[PDB]
Amino acid sequence: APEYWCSIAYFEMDVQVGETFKVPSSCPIVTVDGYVDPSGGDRFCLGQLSNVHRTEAIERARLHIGKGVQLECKGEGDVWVRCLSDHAVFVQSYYLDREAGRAPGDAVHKIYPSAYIKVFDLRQCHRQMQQQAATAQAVDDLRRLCILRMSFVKGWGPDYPRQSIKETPCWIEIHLHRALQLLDEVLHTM
Amino acid sequence: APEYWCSIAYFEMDVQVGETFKVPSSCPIVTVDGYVDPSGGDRFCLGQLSNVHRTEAIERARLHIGKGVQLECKGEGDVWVRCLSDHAVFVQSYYLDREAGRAPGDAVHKIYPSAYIKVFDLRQCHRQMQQQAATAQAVDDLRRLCILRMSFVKGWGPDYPRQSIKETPCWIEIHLHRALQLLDEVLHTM
Amino acid sequence: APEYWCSIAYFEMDVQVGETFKVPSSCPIVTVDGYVDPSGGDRFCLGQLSNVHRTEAIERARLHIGKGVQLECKGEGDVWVRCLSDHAVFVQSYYLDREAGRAPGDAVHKIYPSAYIKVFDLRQCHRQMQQQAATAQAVDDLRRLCILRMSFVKGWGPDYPRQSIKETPCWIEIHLHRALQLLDEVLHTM
Repeated sequence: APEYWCSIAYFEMDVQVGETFKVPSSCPIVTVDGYVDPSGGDRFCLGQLSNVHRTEAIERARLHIGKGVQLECKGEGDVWVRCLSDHAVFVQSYYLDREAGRAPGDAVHKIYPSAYIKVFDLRQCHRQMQQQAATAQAVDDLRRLCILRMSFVKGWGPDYPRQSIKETPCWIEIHLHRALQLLDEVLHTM
Repeated sequence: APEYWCSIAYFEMDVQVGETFKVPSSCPIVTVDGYVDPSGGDRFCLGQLSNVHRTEAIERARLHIGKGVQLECKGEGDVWVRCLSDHAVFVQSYYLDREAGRAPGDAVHKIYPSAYIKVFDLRQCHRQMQQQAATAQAVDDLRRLCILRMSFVKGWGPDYPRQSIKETPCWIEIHLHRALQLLDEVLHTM
Repeated sequence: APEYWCSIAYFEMDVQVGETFKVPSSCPIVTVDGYVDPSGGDRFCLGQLSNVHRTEAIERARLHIGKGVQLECKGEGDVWVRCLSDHAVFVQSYYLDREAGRAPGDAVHKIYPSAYIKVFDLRQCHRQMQQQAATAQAVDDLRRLCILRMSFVKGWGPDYPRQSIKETPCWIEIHLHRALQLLDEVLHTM
């Protein structure tokens, strides 16, 4: 159904750097690292990208993204993250929120090196959007359910010196295409 | 001749949001709405796009783009707009300027809900660019003749609190490819 | 090996304008000019691009890019520049630095009208990255070796009123794909 199972935008603080990477449905697994190969098919390298506003602090952090992470889509649209770098990663995920009994969105999840964790569930997502839309009928919030965000080196949130992800030196925002298609359908039945 | 009959860039105030959408010549009609399907072929959805600088005022306005508009290319490059939302749209068009006896560029045209209006004429455009180039010979101005701009919710101009389109919360700039090809030819005969 | 032998980003001061142009390996020669054809395959036109932050000074300079330059890839990845405009061009190239006995990066090279000069050598590049990486083992610097930058009208550097290229009204940054692939390999053997 989707041409690309996802599209990824990389940011350094509140600036988007480089262009959006679109992962074909033919690449179930995509790696995002600090390397430099621009060929980009099933691997999105952040090391060769320029940013005229880059600071030494951002360059310092980019040094630590190393092997980065692998994003894997299982089935129609279930998503898993595998932390390949030797530095912990920080993920914003509604699925992980629920699985931690944390209030929706009110949590940043630290994924340790070598960790292979599931970060999104399609069906759960579909159920939640229908219920959430239905309750609304009795889109900016609903779309966030189909998006994952990940900071590569600095954690953000309450117990950190950083209030928001846009305050981290290097992060990505992942748009789940199949999830968004379902949301589009839902929105039309409203 | 053109691969894409047009390319569209969406803005929120003076910031371009999302990437440029390119409409294949195979899609004579393209819809631009406030929905969220990212599949984008003959439909450019603005609802799923993020903007780290977005304000509540911009989110309020995006709420009103709804079904948006349809841009249709008739023949080689004649363009028509159909207002699908239940909110009026505001178009900058040299063709509409001439048809309103308004000074070139000195007008913003309000297109009401359900309205199906012609906003660009290829041949007129071709005639005007030749005459205008010829007079110049006796490119920033000439290219504007091949561009349409449209604000989705707020009108701008003299009788409005907004001086320019870049002051509106959500708008698009449409580049007419065939028109630009003709302009390129003209410029080489100068 | 590479799908695109290079990708080019255009800037006006410190703002990237338009999207990145990707040159297929099928187009050994690509022309970058001040014209307006958006078809862009083996020719990247800067004249039809908009920039809401553009100043009259930038428009004045864009007026002088005219026929611009041709970038040619000879063999696997040797690069030559041909100055087609009647205005001199200003290139940042490590290859040209070495050939001028200038300290790496500490030079801006003026290429005069009609000049057809070689600005990059693949093998030299490969040798330098290996040596440079090896010395480091005893990536932001290494990647610059695979990048060419060119200001179209204003020269920058010590003997000019402009300290950096991001201070020029119109310039491009060219990423050499094959060179970057070699660098990626090198980095993995570290």
